Amino acid sequence: AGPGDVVVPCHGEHQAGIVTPPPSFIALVALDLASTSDRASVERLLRVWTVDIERLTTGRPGLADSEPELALVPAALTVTVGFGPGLLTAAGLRHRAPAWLHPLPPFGIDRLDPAWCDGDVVLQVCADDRTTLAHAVRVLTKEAQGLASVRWVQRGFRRSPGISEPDGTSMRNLMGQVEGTANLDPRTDPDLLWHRDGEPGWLTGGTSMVVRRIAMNLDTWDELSRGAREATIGRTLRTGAPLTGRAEHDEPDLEALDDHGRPVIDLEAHIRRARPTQREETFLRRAYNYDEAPPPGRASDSGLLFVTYQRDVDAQFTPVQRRLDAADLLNEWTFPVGSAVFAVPGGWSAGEYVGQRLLEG
Amino acid sequence: AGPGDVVVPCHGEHQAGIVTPPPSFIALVALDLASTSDRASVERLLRVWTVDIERLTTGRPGLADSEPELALVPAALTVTVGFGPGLLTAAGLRHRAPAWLHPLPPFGIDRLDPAWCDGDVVLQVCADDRTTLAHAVRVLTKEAQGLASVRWVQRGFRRSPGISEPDGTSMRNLMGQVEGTANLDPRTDPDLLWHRDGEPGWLTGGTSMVVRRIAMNLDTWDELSRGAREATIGRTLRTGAPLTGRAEHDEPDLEALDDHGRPVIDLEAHIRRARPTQREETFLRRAYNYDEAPPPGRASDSGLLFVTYQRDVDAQFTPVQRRLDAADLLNEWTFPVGSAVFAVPGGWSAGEYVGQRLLEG
Ligand code: HEM
Ligand code: HEM
Repeated sequence: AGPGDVVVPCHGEHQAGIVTPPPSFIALVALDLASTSDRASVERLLRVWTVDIERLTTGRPGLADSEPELALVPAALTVTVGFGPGLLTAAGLRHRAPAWLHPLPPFGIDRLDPAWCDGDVVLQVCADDRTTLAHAVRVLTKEAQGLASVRWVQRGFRRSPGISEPDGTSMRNLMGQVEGTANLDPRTDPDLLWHRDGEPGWLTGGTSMVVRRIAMNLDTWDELSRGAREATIGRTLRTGAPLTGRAEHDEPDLEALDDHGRPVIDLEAHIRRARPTQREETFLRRAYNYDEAPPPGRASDSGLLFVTYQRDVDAQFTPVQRRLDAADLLNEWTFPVGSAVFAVPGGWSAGEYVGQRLLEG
Repeated sequence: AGPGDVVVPCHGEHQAGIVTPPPSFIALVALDLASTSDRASVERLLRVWTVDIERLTTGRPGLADSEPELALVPAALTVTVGFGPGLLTAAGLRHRAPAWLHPLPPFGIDRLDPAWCDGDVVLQVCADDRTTLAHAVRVLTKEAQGLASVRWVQRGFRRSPGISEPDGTSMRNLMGQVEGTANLDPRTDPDLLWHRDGEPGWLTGGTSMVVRRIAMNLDTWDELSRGAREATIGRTLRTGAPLTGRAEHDEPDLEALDDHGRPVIDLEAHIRRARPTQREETFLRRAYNYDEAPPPGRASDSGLLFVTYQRDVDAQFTPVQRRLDAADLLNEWTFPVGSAVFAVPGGWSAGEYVGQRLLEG
């Protein structure tokens, strides 16, 4: 009857937690395989995780679960499994690596901290309840004991269940902006998200995942007028409308000039520079806010858990990231501190296990 | 109407966020005053914070608030202000310090990390939404820039709004236990929470606040059977009933023996050792779960944000803490890593400011 009772099916053509409507909370858990790891280790790990995913997501305790009462409220729990290149190396499956399974190239804007970078495998754990999420993470982490150890955990949030943004907007970030308006529609453009026919065959129903941890300099952001902040993005903070429109969902008019013949939306405005240049230069953004205990001598450690899904990182994401590196006003108040690329297996049915089509050989 | 629309009044005989039903999220922000601080600094700080509290809690932007749209959803926001000894020192008011305003005495069980200890002032910021909380914390922190800097921030959680525990229980902690059953009732025993007539006069309507950051060794806790975990506390994990009863709210029978003449609830069981020995040896527990990104070698960094409120720390809390130090089975799987004591001013009305009765002189 309430948001705690919601079960999201973990079985299908695709893994859940990608086109699944984003719930309130996320923990991205990157793990590194043990030095002893081989194909058999990786297989066992994926198989024990499959059991725990099928149980936890239906509000049943996991296999390595000593706190069953912490499992009984599923709260729309999803776990999405992604493989880093090191997993394929350790399994002896380099020959099955897609061309795009590698770190993003370096960019001038990068301030990458290796402790927020890479990972042999990732669990994107999402739920509408923080206790449910804490439990799921504890169970999945324990299950991997001796097979993989935690490399990093990035925690993020949106509004709570039953709490919609001011004026029913998509998501508010900690810069105070509306985020998610002009996203990839996987109902119209499924071929730009989902791997179908191509090589390698094990990625059928699967995708690629990018995680950029992008810090917001809120201290310098505070030095900008409202007008300068809106010019930076090309959309208003109140409604989330383009500078040229009245409502959130109005099409930005990138041809529109002011009385002096200057573009209304700046030549270096985020949404101009980030816009698709070709059909394929788009991706499913599925971002979350992060807000940490601040470091010595600062008020805040806030930013964006920028998670994107696309068929091919190199063809779809990287050309956009490369265009923003070259020019984007937003780069003056944001900086990437973490980068990770993962291959996401397709879904599975009762009796299968996640990544099975890969570990066949 | 939804949980986002809820306004908790910040005006009354007492500060809100103490007897206010606990909402989903908490951030305790400890700040340290600058060395150059004086009575005028402290007064200004409390006055600018009073404005921000009155605004943010009613879903209006703060004074130093450049992200107003992040303020529009109050989500039951409360801010509770506590003063550490250093605030009274800095204001030239040591002579107004109650006898109990000092760090707790040291205990054998203490593993206190100075970075989680003390603070000249604390903001307990509570809300049913994490974006609302992140915003409030950002506004209050910015407002103190040049008067006080952040010392630590402890973040915690319960279940999300509209999400109740399995079988309508009080709160589940990350040991999987029911927490909050045998708490101080301030409706029956208000004199054990609230300072009324006594010296010092400025604490009328006020209280004392203890924050213990208590780490859970979940790795060693996992080595215990269900029976051993229940024996440790003296209550069952499923229902939260005493070992001697059937339901959560049954009175524990501490005289009850098994067929072998052993006490049914262990002599060193948490709820036996923690029970009041005298009427005054009780306090309002208002605890939250903490779950951090784990340190390099470990699966989890989980524990309890143990926040308590009482008229007098020395008379009420410390004798209980001292009895648990002497013997408690739970001490084998928990350890305190942070300790802070604060004096909590009484409430205020439209046109007053928090702590005004102190800064009079
Ligand atoms: C802190 C970092 C960032 C912030 C605060 C941010 C914020 C925003 C905002 C406010 C919008 C407009 C609303 C929307 O359509 O979602 C937007 C759009 C977009 N952003 Fe970002 N963004 C950030 C980083 C990135 C990065 C690194 C990329 C890299 C590819 C990216 C790609 C996009 C794209 C493609 C759009 C849609 C543009 C359109 O077609 O109108 N963003 N972002
Ligand atoms: C991680 C640390 C701790 C855990 C997991 C924990 C857990 C619990 C649990 C499960 C209960 C039984 C349910 C209830 O009545 O609340 C309880 C009761 C209690 N705890 Fe703790 N506790 C911890 C630390 C402390 C500390 C440091 C104190 C310090 C004074 C304390 C004081 C109490 C009191 C007074 C009760 C009620 C006892 C009664 O009258 O039946 N606890 N705690």
